[PDB]
Amino acid sequence: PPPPPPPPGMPPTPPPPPPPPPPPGSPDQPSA
Repeated sequence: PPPPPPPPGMPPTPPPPPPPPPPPGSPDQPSA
């Protein structure tokens, strides 16, 4: 009888957020 057929085959197989903007300027010294 003829041989047996082969066995199919094998099965082939984010960036970080930016830094927050710096705080506003400083307050001026009082009057006189």
